[PDB]
Amino acid sequence: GAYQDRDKPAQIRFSNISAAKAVADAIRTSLGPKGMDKMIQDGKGDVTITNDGATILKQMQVLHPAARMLVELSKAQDIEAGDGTTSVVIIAGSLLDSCTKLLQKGIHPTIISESFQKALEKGIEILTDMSRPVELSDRETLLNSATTSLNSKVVSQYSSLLSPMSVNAVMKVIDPATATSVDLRDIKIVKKLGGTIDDCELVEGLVLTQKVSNSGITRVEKAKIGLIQFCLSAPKTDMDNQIVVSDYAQMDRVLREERAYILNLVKQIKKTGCNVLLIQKSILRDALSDLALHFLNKMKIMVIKDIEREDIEFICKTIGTKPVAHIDQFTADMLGSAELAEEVNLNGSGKLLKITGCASPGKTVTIVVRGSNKLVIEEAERSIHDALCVIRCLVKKRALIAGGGAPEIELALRLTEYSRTLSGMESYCVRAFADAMEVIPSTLAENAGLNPISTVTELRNRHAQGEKTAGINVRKGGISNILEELVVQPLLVSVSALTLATETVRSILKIDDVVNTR
Amino acid sequence: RDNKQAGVFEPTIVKVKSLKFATEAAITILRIDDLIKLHPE
Repeated sequence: GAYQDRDKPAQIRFSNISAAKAVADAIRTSLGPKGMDKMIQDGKGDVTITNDGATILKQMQVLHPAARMLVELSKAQDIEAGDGTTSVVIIAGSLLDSCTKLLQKGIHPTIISESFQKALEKGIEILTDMSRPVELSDRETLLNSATTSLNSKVVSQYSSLLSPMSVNAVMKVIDPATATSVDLRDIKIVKKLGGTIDDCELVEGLVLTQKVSNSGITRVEKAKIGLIQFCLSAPKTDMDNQIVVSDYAQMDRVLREERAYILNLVKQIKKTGCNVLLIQKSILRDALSDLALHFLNKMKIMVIKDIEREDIEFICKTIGTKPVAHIDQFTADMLGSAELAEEVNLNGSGKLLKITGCASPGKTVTIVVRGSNKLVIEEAERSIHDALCVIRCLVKKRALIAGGGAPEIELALRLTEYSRTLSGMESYCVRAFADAMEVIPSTLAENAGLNPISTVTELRNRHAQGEKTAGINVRKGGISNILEELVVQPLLVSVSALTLATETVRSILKIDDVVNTR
Repeated sequence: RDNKQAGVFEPTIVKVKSLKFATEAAITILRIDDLIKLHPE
């Protein structure tokens, strides 16, 4: 028969597989309702806590390229789903392990990839079959999906309050009819140190981390809001200009007249009836002058400096107020109005801005995050963002799956019988594929402190007539109908996980050697 | 003794916020199970 001359490709394949498997097992701990988070200390000197896999891998400075592809995989999954990043990477690891098995099992990798394609086709068909269509309008199912995703990170601490938080926010930002993929960047996240995570709050309005600049005005009622871009200072042209002084009345004419100019500015501003001022950055040139601040405070106008240009679109969306960039266009027509706006006082003296209640309800919304540790706050915001992501995923496909590994064991069973039906070495491939999917429930049991093999085997035996409703339960410490324990995740999550993992494993199999470069 | 008679009093918010923050700290640190070190650039 044909002879294989070289062995460098096989060895390098093996090296990559071992690296991937090691990374998978390193992530393996952090997973599921019993998940345990990790901490990474930056070489810079930064410290982070995390349970989500994607952040873990981004904090990884991985050397071996294969795991860098894995990190990239996790990044893609997160930018798609939000959790299951753990799940998808662990599937990747198990797949490559079975790939090893198949490599000393002498089968050429290309056939492995094609068989894997057949396997993922069967799996996607099965997964689509098993789901439960669910309308977006049913709050309680949304809430269940939330608390399903949440009770895997640290914020399970206040899961009970955080879940309605997220679901209400998303409902307020979506269009409940078009079933589009409503953007997450319309949701504002605020990392404010201090306080308690319990004290996390929703603001149906606008919140700015900046601080006031008026000394005397703190709270304003029935305030009318206006956002202005052109600077309030001595007029400085785009092109170079300069006042020349050569004569007598020039001095006082100048001084009096920049005063008069600023006076005209502020006087028109008031004549519009506004009482709350918003000014963006103008680092290129003069910002709001001090003298104009004096006038405004004299006229009792709420004022704010240093509005970031990236925030302007969000602000105008939220409070419903198009900006104004020249004096004339500033008119009572465009002045937005809000029910209340003022500066709250938290952090002892760390002060924050709230604008609650707006007659022009912007579709956007913001989140205030509280808690003691800086790191725990960052982890909490990560988890909340993941919750919003998973809700959006559910919006993408109005399909629901009970979580708790039950889809995965369902997949293993159906794929195993499919492999038994289908002949050829691809049968061996698919059997390996099912044994690969077998891992997630094993990890769930392990982090649950239960006998993994016995539990997995018994759960398959149950599932032989115990369809996806049944699965591994944490709270009872055994196997039950998970759906009635209300632990469900959207179809898109595991679907994307499987698809991405399959493509990456095929691509990895294509690899044979690594060449150091310049 | 009786601190109420003795006048030994503390404000409630002290102990309340104290216990709450202590609980949060315990939750944060206890969930740890691995550090990964990076020698600097």
